[PDB]
Amino acid sequence: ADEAEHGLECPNYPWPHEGILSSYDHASIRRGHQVYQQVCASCHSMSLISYRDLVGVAYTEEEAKAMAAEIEVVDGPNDEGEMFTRPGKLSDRLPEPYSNESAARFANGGAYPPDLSLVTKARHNGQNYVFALLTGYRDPPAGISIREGLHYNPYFPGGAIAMPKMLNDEAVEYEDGTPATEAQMGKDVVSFLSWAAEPEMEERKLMGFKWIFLLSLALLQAAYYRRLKWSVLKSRKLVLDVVN
Amino acid sequence: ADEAEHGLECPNYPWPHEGILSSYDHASIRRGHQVYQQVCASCHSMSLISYRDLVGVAYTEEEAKAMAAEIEVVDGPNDEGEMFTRPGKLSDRLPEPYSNESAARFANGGAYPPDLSLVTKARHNGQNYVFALLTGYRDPPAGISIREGLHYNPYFPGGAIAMPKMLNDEAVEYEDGTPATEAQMGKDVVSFLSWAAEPEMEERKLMGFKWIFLLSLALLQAAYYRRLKWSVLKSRKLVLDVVN
Amino acid sequence: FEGFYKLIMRRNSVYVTFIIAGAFFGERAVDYGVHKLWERNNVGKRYEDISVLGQRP
Amino acid sequence: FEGFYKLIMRRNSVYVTFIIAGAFFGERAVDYGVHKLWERNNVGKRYEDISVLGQRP
Amino acid sequence: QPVKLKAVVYALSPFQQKIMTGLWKDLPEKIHHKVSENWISATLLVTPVVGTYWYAQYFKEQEKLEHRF
Amino acid sequence: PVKLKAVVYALSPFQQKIMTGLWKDLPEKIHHKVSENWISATLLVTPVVGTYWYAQYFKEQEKLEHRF
Amino acid sequence: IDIQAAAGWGIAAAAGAIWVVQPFGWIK
Amino acid sequence: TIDIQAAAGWGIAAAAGAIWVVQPFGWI
Ligand code: HEM
Ligand code: HEM
Repeated sequence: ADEAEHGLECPNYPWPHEGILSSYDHASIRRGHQVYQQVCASCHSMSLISYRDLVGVAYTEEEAKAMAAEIEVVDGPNDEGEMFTRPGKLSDRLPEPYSNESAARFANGGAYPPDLSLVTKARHNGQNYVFALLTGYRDPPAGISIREGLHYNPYFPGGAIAMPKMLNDEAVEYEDGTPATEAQMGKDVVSFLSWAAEPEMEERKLMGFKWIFLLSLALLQAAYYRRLKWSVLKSRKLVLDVVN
Repeated sequence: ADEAEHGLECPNYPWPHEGILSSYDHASIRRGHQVYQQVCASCHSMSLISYRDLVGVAYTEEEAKAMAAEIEVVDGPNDEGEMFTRPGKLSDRLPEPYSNESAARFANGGAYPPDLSLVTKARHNGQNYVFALLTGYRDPPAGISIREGLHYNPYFPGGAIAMPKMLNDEAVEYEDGTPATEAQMGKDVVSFLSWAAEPEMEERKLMGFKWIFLLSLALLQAAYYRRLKWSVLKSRKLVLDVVN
Repeated sequence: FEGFYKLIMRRNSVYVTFIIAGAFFGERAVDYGVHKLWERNNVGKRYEDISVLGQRP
Repeated sequence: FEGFYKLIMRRNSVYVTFIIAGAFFGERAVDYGVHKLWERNNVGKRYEDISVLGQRP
Repeated sequence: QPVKLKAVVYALSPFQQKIMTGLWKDLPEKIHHKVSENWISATLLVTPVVGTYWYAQYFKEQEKLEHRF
Repeated sequence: PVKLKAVVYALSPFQQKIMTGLWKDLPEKIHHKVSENWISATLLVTPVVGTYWYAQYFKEQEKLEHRF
Repeated sequence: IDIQAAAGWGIAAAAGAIWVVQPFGWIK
Repeated sequence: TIDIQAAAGWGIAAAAGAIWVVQPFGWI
């Protein structure tokens, strides 16, 4: 109606990658990727991410290879002219849960689980939005009823989301030994999603600091150079006959 | 040596559409389409041609509407996310005989029957070559043996072709009643293939005759204009003092 | 006769109108003449000359 | 600064090589320093600092 | 068309003058000048923006409270 | 600017015939074109024609010798 | 000379519009 | 006898520039 139409505004969380010299927490990326492939991946696609993308970020070369071999990728045609199956390689994109958008809607009550490769860039205040939405399932306010098949989430615009609560406690088991609470998995999966939206952030930030510092030095020299050239004009003494 | 490598040259035939003011023979185009449907289409695709292209050229709208409806085209996905089939519409292209190129080769001894949409434009002396090759299956010269699966054809380069002779008498039943001899069907099909490669020939030819006639008249006016403007200069009498 | 004639060579606006009208009619006359000769040279080869036109089965 | 002037600024060809060398060496010095600040500001958050790195079953 | 001028101009070499210290010379008087000449201009630019923005937040707040049961 | 002393008489373009001079003195025009340009025409046509007929002759001998 | 020329060019422009755009059928 | 010195000094500038734009330390 009035306030539910946009939803409830998300807070500002202190993400470890926030700050002009702050990088991603790579341990939280690897942890958040396990949350994706164990909770998210059954309904959400990440079609922009390849298995080689994780090498040097969260997984080693061998780890990412064994990861891709675990999945079955279509290929062909063979010399006889049929489509076959092969183990995934590092060049292969992360697999799709459904065959097309209509299949996704048929499996999810007519609603489409959006692709999560750019979701933190595709929403306003996106990293905080995704965290607040996932951890923000609760009971609706008095006098608000939710259609069966929908769940109340004040952070969703309109307050009725086709996503069910997916971040129940201990929904995942971590490899390092971190208690996988709802808030812990919510933090880790957003670190993973944020890196997926902007994998160039670390190189971008190292470039920005380096050159803004250098261009600042050139600006001081640019000012001195301009003032050196103009000094003969600015300090000149001009004598003229006129008075008024 | 090299004589077989290039192939026997194709003679020149008096095609009814040859000539600066000659149209296609539309009755032959419609007959050559029937030859395509019943002989060529088993293994040749014409993927640049659609059923709506035949309307106004060789078939009426209802004729081509019916013809599309007898074929099945993969459509979808439906609301459940699954592919289905439906009778073809005018906008549908001509059906492919094979799923992919590898499947086409596997069904033809490893040789690929090329797409026939632009064949008359894709071979040197295209119309005469396609007619001569279709009607040029004869016994090899003495001293020449053809490996199994191939057929001798002097117009085909090298001499050994993988396409069997398929233009045989009475291979097609013509609605108009003309005898479906080998030469008749070879002439009609090349007429259809000529139109399929160059469907704009008639409009292009009518524009050429009109505009070259108009541009020639503009050349006469331009010649008069130049000479009229330059006449004051070309007829002038120049008197100087010099001699040698 | 003389009225249009005198106006053409005395006012450039009338002459430009005359050019536009002559371009329009001269273009259509040639297109009509070209198509008549195209029809005379292609008797029997038109889509409307197909005997079986309309009976596909 | 006149002793420096006598060796490098006297000829433009040398002074140009001085600017190319300083562009090279200055750029490398800033590269190392910015990277050292990034390492010192992000302790434990790197890919080499993943404890279970290499141990995925 | 050239002008016809009569004037005497004395100039000193750039390498005989201080280049940068003039930027922070009599700094307080510079700020005094900038605020003195331009306070009317700054008011005609800042007041409508801030005033219209403040009213819009004031409108939206009240309208949000009237629709609340 | 060059200092030039000359007298020029010119006639209005609307007082002379514009096109008949194209076909005037034609035998002179054809004679002049041939008599001045036959060496130029020979130096351009002979090497392109001599090379072409030689290549055709060579291909005919090469084809026949490879036969049986 | 000022109104006559204006009507003459206005006629030329209208004929030119009918010549470039040929809406023979929009006379409804 | 300076043109030979200006040539030698501009070749050094050219060589330093080439090593600077392309930095083939991995290839040396
Ligand atoms: C931790 C696991 C998951 C995460 C992080 C995740 C993330 C997201 C995000 C970011 C959205 C976008 C919401 C928006 O557009 O504002 C979304 C929507 C949605 N998700 Fe997921 N998802 C997860 C698991 C699932 C699962 C397991 C399902 C199905 C069983 C699912 C079904 C949906 C649907 C249907 C929507 C759209 C709902 C609507 O627009 O009304 N999601 N999810
Ligand atoms: C009237 C019917 C057909 C016509 C007009 C036709 C036309 C052609 C043309 C123009 C070519 C290309 C020749 C070249 O490469 O220069 C070709 C090749 C070929 N055709 Fe057809 N075709 C017809 C029917 C068929 C049929 C019925 C088959 C198989 C049953 C077939 C199989 C092939 C194959 C395998 C080739 C490749 C030959 C090679 O590459 O050696 N064609 N055909």
